[PDB]
Amino acid sequence: PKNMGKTIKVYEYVPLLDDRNINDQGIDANGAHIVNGNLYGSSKDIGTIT
Amino acid sequence: SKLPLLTENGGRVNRVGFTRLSREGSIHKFGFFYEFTQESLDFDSDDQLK
Repeated sequence: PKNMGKTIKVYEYVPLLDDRNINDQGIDANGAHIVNGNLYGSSKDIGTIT
Repeated sequence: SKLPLLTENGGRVNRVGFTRLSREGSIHKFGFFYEFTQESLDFDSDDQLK
């Protein structure tokens, strides 16, 4: 549309289970806050997901 | 060696017994959530964050 700048920016929502979900709002299964909040992210391991 | 072999004097020979086992399986509960503030959905860039 006219009367807006020459640039056009769109958003992109990242899944909960993705390594790009670098956030701080995270609580582990017991109650202590944790560094990540993406729930093991992508990480197709067994140990981390368990 | 272990073949069941009878004689003419049929008697208490070749007795066999059977066993019955069992297999179990449990039920577990999961879950997670996230929190937001009205000041994060009222004046926020996107209209359909929720």
